[PDB]
Amino acid sequence: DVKLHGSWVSPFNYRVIWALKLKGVEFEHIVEDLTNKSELLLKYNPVYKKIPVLVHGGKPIAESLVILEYIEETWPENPLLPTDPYERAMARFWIQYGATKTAAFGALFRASGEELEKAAKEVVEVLRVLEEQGLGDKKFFGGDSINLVDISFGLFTCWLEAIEEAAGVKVLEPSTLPRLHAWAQNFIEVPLIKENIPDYDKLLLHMKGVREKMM
Amino acid sequence: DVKLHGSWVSPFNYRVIWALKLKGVEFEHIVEDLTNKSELLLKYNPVYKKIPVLVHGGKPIAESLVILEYIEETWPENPLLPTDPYERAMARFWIQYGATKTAAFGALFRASGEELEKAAKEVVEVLRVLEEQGLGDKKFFGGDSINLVDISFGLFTCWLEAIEEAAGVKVLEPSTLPRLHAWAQNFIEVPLIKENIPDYDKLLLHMKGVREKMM
Ligand SMILES: [NH3+][C@@H](CCC(=O)N[C@@H](CSCC(=O)c1ccc(-c2ccccc2)cc1)C(=O)NCC(=O)O)C(=O)O
Ligand SMILES: [NH3+][C@@H](CCC(=O)N[C@@H](CSCC(=O)c1ccc(-c2ccccc2)cc1)C(=O)NCC(=O)O)C(=O)O
Repeated sequence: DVKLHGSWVSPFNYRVIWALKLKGVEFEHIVEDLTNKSELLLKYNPVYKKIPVLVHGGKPIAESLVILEYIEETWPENPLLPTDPYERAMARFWIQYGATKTAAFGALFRASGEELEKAAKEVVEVLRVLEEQGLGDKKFFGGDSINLVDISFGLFTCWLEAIEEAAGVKVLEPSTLPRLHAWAQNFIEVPLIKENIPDYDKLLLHMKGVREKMM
Repeated sequence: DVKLHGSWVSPFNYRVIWALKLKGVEFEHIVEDLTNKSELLLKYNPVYKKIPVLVHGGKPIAESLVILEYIEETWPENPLLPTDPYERAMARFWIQYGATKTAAFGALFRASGEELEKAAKEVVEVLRVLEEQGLGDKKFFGGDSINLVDISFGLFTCWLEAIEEAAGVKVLEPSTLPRLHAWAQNFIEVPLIKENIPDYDKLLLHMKGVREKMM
């Protein structure tokens, strides 16, 4: 009844896996080879031709953020968004902030030496705004347990760690971002996340290859 | 109780005016001078320092798309989104598509001659995807009346007309985009929109100035 066209390394696909597992929704995972996209992927997502794509009752939903809100509305038990409209607006605001700022991380795989240090400091400032104004003193973006905002920021955990190792730069460190670094550790320790993350060695190999391609 | 920090020309501010007027919500409009931003604007929107900003009960909500969803959740009567989760996901999908593709219009105020023709054809293709896959044969993106998707695309009416005149290029024409061109005319004729749009001559003057700045 539920199919997920995805991948073993995409952080965007993992957002959907986490949301489905938090809802207890059974699904079939269909791994796509992006160098030879299936006929179903091209039919289901003609606008972007990207994964993930959720297919529910044969109807497709593309774009991880759109999929996450569809899951929250379709399986409302175990809520992943607050009930209060102002708190829901703040959650959407921070999700949107992450979506817009994800592009700033691209420079980490394009710049060298004294230019790469500049890109890293700019990414630290993006994360500092998120830490100070978004997370604050809460354990998670969702308070005492993870919500759609934590899920949307999950790419800043093992994927960002792999990016830092591939590029030879440090961004999310405890001295510079104490609360965000503690959050990243707490997020990765949540059993649902711990049991559903790519193997670090395989993820690092993938990131080194993406960096090689972008020079 | 409701304040809107805005402007007389911003299409993003007009999205919020339309949503508030469709809900029958009384509000005070506070026009911001972006060359000398008020202390309230900087306090209410420290992340982006942009308008619009809605202030409801003294609590601020920045980003037009976030504001629109807050208005829909706070004043649920006269709904501006469908009830079905799949239809709601499609609405969010197209709103997101417009938000990402709005950047492609920037090239219309940066390119010249045989390069500007290329930027215009790329923008026509963005609109053709929206027309074929989003609007289809419906009168409005919301069916028989306007919804948040029509509101999000309202910038493709008089603002885009002004951009076409300022740059000397044609993008949204009836021969090339028959259904989208009919939609744009129908949208502008909705009494709520007709009574709440900037004066075209003033909007054109503003667009000519933005183009002069971007060369
Ligand atoms: N907006 C879409 C994006 C999906 C997408 O790009 N899908 C790719 C495959 S996944 C991309 C990925 O491997 C990747 C990995 C890590 C990051 C990352 C991590 C941390 C910090 C910053 C960046 C970002 C992206 C695709 O189908 N591609 C189609 C094709 O290329 O043919 C969504 O939200 O679903
Ligand atoms: N993501 C924000 C954007 C808001 C924004 O950019 N605000 C500007 C003022 S408005 C921008 C505008 O005048 C404008 C006009 C027309 C278009 C347009 C029209 C049609 C087709 C394509 C593009 C796009 C933008 C600001 O505060 N600026 C802060 C500052 O510059 O100091 C939102 O959705 O609220």
